[PDB]
Amino acid sequence: HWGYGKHNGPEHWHKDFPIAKGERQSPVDIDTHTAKYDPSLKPLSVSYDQATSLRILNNGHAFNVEFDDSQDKAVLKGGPLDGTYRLIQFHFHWGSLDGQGSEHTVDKKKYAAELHLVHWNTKYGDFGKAVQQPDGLAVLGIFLKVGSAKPGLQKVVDVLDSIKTKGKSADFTNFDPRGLLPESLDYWTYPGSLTTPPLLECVTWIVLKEPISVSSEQVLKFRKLNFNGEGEPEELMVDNWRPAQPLKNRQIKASFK
Ligand SMILES: Cc1c(F)c(F)c(S(N)(=O)=O)c(F)c1F
Ligand SMILES: Cc1c(F)c(F)c(S(N)(=O)=O)c(F)c1F
Ligand SMILES: OC[C@H]1O[C@@H](O)[C@H](O)[C@@H](O)[C@@H]1O
Ligand SMILES: OC[C@H]1O[C@H](O)[C@H](O)[C@@H](O)[C@@H]1O
Ligand SMILES: [Zn+2]
Repeated sequence: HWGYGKHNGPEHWHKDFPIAKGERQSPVDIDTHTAKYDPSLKPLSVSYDQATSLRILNNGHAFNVEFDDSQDKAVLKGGPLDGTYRLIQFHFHWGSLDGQGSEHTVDKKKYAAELHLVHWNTKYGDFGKAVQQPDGLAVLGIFLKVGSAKPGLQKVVDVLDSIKTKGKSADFTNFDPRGLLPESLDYWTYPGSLTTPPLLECVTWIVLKEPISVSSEQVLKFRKLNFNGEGEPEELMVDNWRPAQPLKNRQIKASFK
């Protein structure tokens, strides 16, 4: 199966997922000087007050915190979005060292990690139908830099020892994803894709400008996870990021003047 190593990583994915070389791939470098303020963007609304987290899963690529998306409990609206997008899961991408790990870059600068809150457009009824649509998904991306600890991340950090290997899961109820946001909702937006196989071109990306700060100890615990299953030789789960892809016929728009 696909992964992030030399023999199954991003440079190999196109052989089984030809859209990897498509017209709308993610991530991209965000050139902050070329990005243009867009007055047509509406105010962004992140409404997570009623979110219901359920479970945390090591899927052999990253870990996903899953939400009850059987109703509009936690939604993203506004900004570039037409309609309501329901939160289904979040996960991260991170590096083996603090100088890399993010998928998007900002004027080519790589952050230590990147958080993705994944939402699907409710007009399509289920995530599976949504990923057959050009506007099926919205991913809210948040950069992580290493500095002071992020208190709202610590519950995630502390459960990782129980999901060390691929296929392990644990209860993860009553987690509030609002604690993972920065203060400002200033953002850049562009049309793109999943950054993992199957690389489907369904995503409106909304990437926040303000990083969150996490401590070195927090990110070091991400790096103790394993790509491998239980019993198998240890392969540390690090560098699970795809590099920036060609911008092609796209423009990045900014929410801020
Ligand atoms: C043995 C092997 C590969 F060489 C490979 F390139 C990929 S791919 N294109 O998905 O990255 C695989 F899934 C795989 F199992
Ligand atoms: C199922 C799934 C992923 F595994 C994933 F990694 C992403 S990503 N990195 O583009 O945020 C998604 F949007 C997504 F829907
Ligand atoms: O033709 C002018 C238009 O060009 C487009 O590429 C830009 O996105 C618009 O902001 C601009 O008004
Ligand atoms: O909120 C996520 C999780 O945080 C801590 O692990 C709590 O002990 C647990 O009860 C909860 O599910
Ligand atoms: Zn992701």
